[PDB]
Parts: sequence; structure tokens; C-alpha cells
Amino acid sequence: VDRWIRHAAGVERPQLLDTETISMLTFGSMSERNAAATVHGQKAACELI
Amino acid sequence: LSSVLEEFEVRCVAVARRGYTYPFGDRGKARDHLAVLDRTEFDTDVRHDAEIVERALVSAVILAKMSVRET
Amino acid sequence: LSSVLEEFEVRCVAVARRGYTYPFGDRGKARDHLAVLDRTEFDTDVRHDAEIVERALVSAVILAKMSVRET
Amino acid sequence: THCQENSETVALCTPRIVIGNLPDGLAPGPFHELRTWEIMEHMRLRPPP
Amino acid sequence: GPETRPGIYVLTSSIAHWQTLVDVARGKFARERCSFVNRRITRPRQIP
Amino acid sequence: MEANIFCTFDHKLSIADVGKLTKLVAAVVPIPQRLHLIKHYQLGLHQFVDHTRGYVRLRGLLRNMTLTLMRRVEGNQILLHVPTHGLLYTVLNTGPVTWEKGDALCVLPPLFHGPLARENLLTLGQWELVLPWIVPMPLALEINQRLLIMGLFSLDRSYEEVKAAVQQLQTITFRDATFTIPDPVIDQHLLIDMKTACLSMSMVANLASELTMTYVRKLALEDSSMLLVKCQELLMRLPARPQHVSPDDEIARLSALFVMLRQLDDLIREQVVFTVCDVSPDNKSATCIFKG
Amino acid sequence: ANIFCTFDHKLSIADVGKLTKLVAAVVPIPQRLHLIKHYQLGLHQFVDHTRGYVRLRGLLRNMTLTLMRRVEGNQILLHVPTHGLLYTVLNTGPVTWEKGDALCVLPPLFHGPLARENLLTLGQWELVLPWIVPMPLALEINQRLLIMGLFSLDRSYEEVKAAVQQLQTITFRDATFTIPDPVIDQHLLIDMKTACLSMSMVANLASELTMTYVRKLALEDSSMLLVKCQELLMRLDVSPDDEIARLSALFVMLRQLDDLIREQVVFTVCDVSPDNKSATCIFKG
Repeated sequence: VDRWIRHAAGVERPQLLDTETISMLTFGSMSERNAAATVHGQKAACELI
Repeated sequence: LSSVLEEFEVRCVAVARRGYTYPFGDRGKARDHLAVLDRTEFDTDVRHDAEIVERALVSAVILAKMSVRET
Repeated sequence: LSSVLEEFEVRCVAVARRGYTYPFGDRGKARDHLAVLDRTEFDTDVRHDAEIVERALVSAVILAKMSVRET
Repeated sequence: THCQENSETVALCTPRIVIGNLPDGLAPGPFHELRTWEIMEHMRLRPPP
Repeated sequence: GPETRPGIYVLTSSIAHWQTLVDVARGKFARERCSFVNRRITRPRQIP
Repeated sequence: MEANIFCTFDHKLSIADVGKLTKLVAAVVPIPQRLHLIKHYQLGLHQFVDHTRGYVRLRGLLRNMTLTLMRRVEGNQILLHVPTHGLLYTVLNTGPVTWEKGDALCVLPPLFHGPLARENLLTLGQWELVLPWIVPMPLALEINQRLLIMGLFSLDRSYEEVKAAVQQLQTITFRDATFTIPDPVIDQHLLIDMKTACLSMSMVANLASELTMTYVRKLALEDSSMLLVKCQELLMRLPARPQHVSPDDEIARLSALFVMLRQLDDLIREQVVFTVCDVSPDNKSATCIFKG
Repeated sequence: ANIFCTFDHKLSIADVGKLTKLVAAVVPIPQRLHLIKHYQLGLHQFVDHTRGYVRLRGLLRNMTLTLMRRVEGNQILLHVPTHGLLYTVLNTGPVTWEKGDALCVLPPLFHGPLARENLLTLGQWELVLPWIVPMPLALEINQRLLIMGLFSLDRSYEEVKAAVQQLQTITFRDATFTIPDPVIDQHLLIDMKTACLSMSMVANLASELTMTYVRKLALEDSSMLLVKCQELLMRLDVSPDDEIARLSALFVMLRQLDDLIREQVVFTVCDVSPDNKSATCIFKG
């Protein structure tokens, strides 16, 4: 069911990243790949029930 | 199947312990069948036995041909 | 030669495995006879077999004296 | 002790059992009677009339 | 392959602690760390 | 590279505020940036403070921090000096552990002694000064052995079973001093260390020679001793021995095994920083050859 | 900074004429001092007729190496090298050197006089100068000695005696060495008896316990490089407190053996003096 969630969301795991890349997450590190063309600049949003 | 299959895993362990000792032309023709050879188990349902012993025939029987270099 | 050649090495290995277990007053003199006790093997030649046996008799018989500590 | 099997002078070790195993000059008999007086004293017991 | 063809890697990094440099080497050379097990699966002769 | 580091303060010093820092002259001070004029907010281990209350993560983040010896309190600045490789400078004791001449020293994260002297010795609006311990090498690595045995022990156990060994494991003893150790338990960094640890244990179990692994049993009937009696109990689970093999194979079967003996022990190993020479009679200052 | 020694014993001119040949040497000093007795010089203060090898290096590991410089009246003017600077260290002599060699210190094991051994005795006292050897020769001689501690337990086999006969001859550039047998008088050295248990104990405990810890990491997945290793762990085939103490019994044997493994370099060869009478080297350690 979790694979169906990642598929329906469209956000597939990048092989759970490198294990050292997970080790750097506790210090904080970028996860998003940079978008290619970005004429509109930085994007942001948030969500609340 | 109790007393019969009780020695089946024993003979399969004998095929494995004898099987590691003998070099082949390459492990890539054997390492997958050697992995299934030791990963064998027995599902609780009797109907899954067709999936059990037949996989050992896919493996160890070819290893005897690999001992003789049969085509 | 069947049962005679077969059980002879088995009893010889049994005398060896039982023989290492018992401490002695020195490992010096005993270790050579303990080595010959294991190294003996059945050569295909027929006339040499008596030397395969009598040389082992030089070992265990002295070990039997060491079981009683004699001279 | 050096017990002798035939053509032998093999070593042997026999543990002591009783406290009275100790030879006199290490546990002389007056010392045993004196300790016996201590046993008759501390244990609270007297001979029958 | 049967004939090893070792690679060579000059590299610069701000890291200065060998205990962490081997750790960042652990997950990056997963094919190589698998290869060290991959010789034992085939050829017990000749030590990896 | 730079031979020295400087710092700037916000909240102003008093008599005691500068006196506690003059007390810390010639003492270890980690930095993470090595800029010529670091801000005090980046100074110290306090920047790695963690509400999850870890410890091993503080150690791994400590692994990359540069060490810099303290010197000269001019006032309103730390005036750190960057140690040079291969020489020596005096170093004050910090960690509550007795020192001896010639022992190796290493950096370890602090933990409360038990009674807890709780001497922060410096504080501002919230920021503090947490100086990592300088401890003798066997003590520096045995705690890593405790955290590693704590990691392997955690698997498949009831919580009372999980904490049963902990009553002995977290209460380490050394030179009369005793220490209780709060632990991350599971902080991923212990897990990734466990993966290379068991991977080393596998090859060390597998690279062993057929006679080398049998060597204890070959010695078992050979001799009788209480250390061997303690040796005997571990190996058994509930007399014959064999001998073969050509001599040349052992030079290979042993050689690669030495690399695993390093790779297995590397994770409990820590880089040395100090080597004491002239111990002070008052048990405070100690000059040390070699630095970071 | 210079370190001094004093000779309370009288110096015959024949001995000081050998001492002047030691313009430099890697003399150990147990404790750095402004002044020190000659009894503290060398490994001779640690000499044992029993333990032999390993203990000589486990006590040598903490020694403070120092070069010789000049000699005066009944006193030595030792000078401690600074790290990284070049120094004209003398060789101990067993092995000819060539450019680029690594160097490290080893306990002495004489086989007659070495190429640079002018004996110097001052009443029972003797100076045993530590080896300066190329690193690969040190790792190989350590492997031969630990192997000698394995096979010596059962000398009697002719294949084993021929095995020791084969491994006894280490070789190098026109070298002709013969490895000393640590196990004099048949009985094993206590150092060999401990160093062999330090490895063989782990050789059993790792073989028994490796399955349970790979087991929990097998159901977890990542690169799954670890999961495949257990299939070859099976090729050679339950208490709580036993599981507790047993791991504490593991690393205690693993750890002291690491000193037998790792060997920090102390010098590196560059230009070589003719007939290897001396060599400049970069000090390290």
C-alpha cells in the first residue's frame, strides 16, 4: 500500500538515497533536486486542515 | 510427508555442503541456484509443496551436470 | 580387505581422539607417537600395509604404557 | 607423596578430609583438646550426670 | 571480472577525519563492497 | 590555514565572567569554522544541542570539528591558537579522570558524573560553553565498546531485558571514578556503525584459517588453566581436531584477515590528539607532545 | 632542547672508540627527562628470559625515541628530533636500504652481529638498539611470528617441520635471513600463547554469533550488500547473560592485537650514504 501511495503521489523514493545522505539529514541537507527552467523564481506553499 | 520430508532437507544440506567444495567454470551459473538451494523452506499449506521440492530440481540437478560439464 | 581395512582406521582415529584427552607428565615424547597415530593411511600397495600397521603399533602400545605409566 | 608403581616414582596428591589429618607439630593433640574445651563452652552442653 | 582492472581516484575534500571518510566511502562504493563479498561467493582461493 | 582564531562577545564580562575564562587558559576548545574571527554563537559544542537528547550524534559531529588550544585572555575575546602537528603545548585537565604520564588522550563528548557538579562556568541569554572531555585512550574506546554492545544487545528483547544489562553497561568504572552514560540507544549513526561492524564480524569469521579457528580446541586438551576454563565456556554450545593444509596458504589467509581486524576495530578506535609528558604535581596542567 | 645521559661506570677508551661511531642512533628513552641514567637506555631494562617477543614491542610502543648527537666525558648528548625535519639516522643494519623506503621500529632479534653492531658492555649491562626496518618486512615478520605461534603447538608433523623450514627464510635485496623460533624449549611463550588466543577466540565467537546480528539487518533493506553475505556465512555450520558477557569477551581479545597489527611509520628513506653506513630520513611519530 505504501508503494501505491508513492505512485499516486508521484514522489518515488530515490532508492532511499545514499545511507550517508541520510546521515547528513540530521545535520540538515537539501533533498529537492533543482528544477531546470525556473523563469518564475522560488516557489513556496503550505497546508492546513 | 513427515518422516519422508524430514530427511529431504538433510539430503539437500548434503548437496549444499558437498556443493561448495567443488569449483566450477564460473559461479554465475550456480550462485543463484546455490542461493535457492539453501533458502528452501516449507510453507504451512501442503499445496505449496509443488513450489518447494521442484525448485530444488531446478537447482541441484543442474549442479550435477555442471560437475560433468553436460550441455 | 573390506571390513579389515575399513574399521582399522576408524578404531585408530578412536584411539587418537580418546588419546589426546588424557594429560600426561610431558607432551614431548608422546607428541611424535600421537603424530604417527594420525598420519597413517592405507596405501594401494599391499606389502607396505604391515608397515602402515606396525608403525602405528609402535605408537599406541607405548601410549598404553603411558596410560599405566610404565617403562 | 611419591607412590611407586613398578619402575616408577610417580607423584600423587591425596586431599585432607578431617581437620585432625594435620600432623602434630602443626595440630598437636593438646591444641585439639583445647579447641574441644572451646566447643563444650560455646555450644552450651554438659555431660549427663 | 577474472582480470582485475583497479581504478584510481584523486579527490579533494574538506573532510579531515579518517573515521568518517571511511563511512562516506561505505555507501558510495556499494558495488565495490559487494565485490569484496563477490569474490568469496566464487573463488575461495586467493584472498580478497 | 590560520595560526590563530579570535572571537567576539555579546553580553558583557564582569569579574567572575572573565575570571572563569582565565581559569580555562591553555585548555582545549573545538571550533567548527576556522575563520579568523569566529562568532561566539559558533563557539563550543553547544551549537549541536539536541532536544532529542542524543550523544553518539554529538560524537560524530564532533569528529570533524577542529581542535584549538586556549591562550591569553586579553578580555572580550577568546584568542584561540591553532595547534601545530607534531609539537607540544600545556593542556589543563577538564574531564573528571585522573591522568598518568605518557598515556594517549582523545576527545570524547561530556556526560554527567552522577552527583553532577553542573558547573556551566559560562552562560548568556541561553548560550553556554560545553568543553569536550580529554580522556585517556582506553577509557575513550571502552565507552565506544559499551555503546556498540548496547546497539547489538537492543535487538529482539523485552524492555526489562533491554535494560537488564544496562545497569552494568551504563555504569562504567575506571580509576575509582564511576560514570553513568545516557544513551541515544538508536540514532542511526549507531546503526550504520553496526552494519560495518557485523560486516566485519562476518569476514573475520570467514577469513579464519581452518587451523587458526581450531587453535583453541587444539590447545584445549593440551593445557588446563582457569582463563582457558573461561575460554572453554564461551566457544561451546549444548575433542577431535584435524590438521592439513600446505604452509604457503597461511601467508594469504592470515594477511587479509589483518585488514578486517583493523576495519572491525576502527569504529571503536579514535584518533589520538595528546601524549602526556610532564604531569603537574597538582593534577591540573599537562604538556603533551603531538596535537591535532 | 637536548636530553643528557650519564655513565657512572668507567669508560675504557676501547669502548668510547666504538661509542664515537654512534654519531646517531634511535635510542629509546622510557621517560623524557633533563637527565637520566644509562640503565634507562635501550630495551635492556625490559629484558626477559621468558616472555620474549610481543612484550618487547608492547613496551617499546610507549618509548620516546631520541637520536644520539655527541659524546663527552662519561655522558651522552642525546637530541630529540623535531617532527618532520630531516635527520641522518644510523641503521641498525640487518637490511640494505634504497630510496623511498618506509621505516618502523621493531624489537631486536640478533643472528650473530648485525652489519652495524660494535658491542659495548659496562659490567653486566648491555645496550640492545631497536630495529629500524622497512614496513613490509615488519608486517611480514609479524605474520611469520604469529604463524609460528600457531604451528608450534604441534611440532611433530614432518609436513609442519618442513613448513617451519620453509617459512623461516625471509628474503630481501641480497638478504639471507633465518627467522628465530620464539618457542624455545618446546613450551610456547606466554606472549605467543596470549596473542594466538587473541585471534583464535574471535575466530570462534565471530563464527558463532555473526548470524544473529546480520539477521535483524537482513529483513531491513538498503543497498542490501549485507544480506547476501549470510549465505556464505552458512557454509561452515541461547542465553541472555551469555549474550551480554560474550561480546565483552570479544573486543577485549580483539583490541590488544591491534597493536600487533597497526605499525606507525617513524622514518622514510631518501638519499642513501654509500655502503649504507647512514641514511637521511624524515622523522615521524
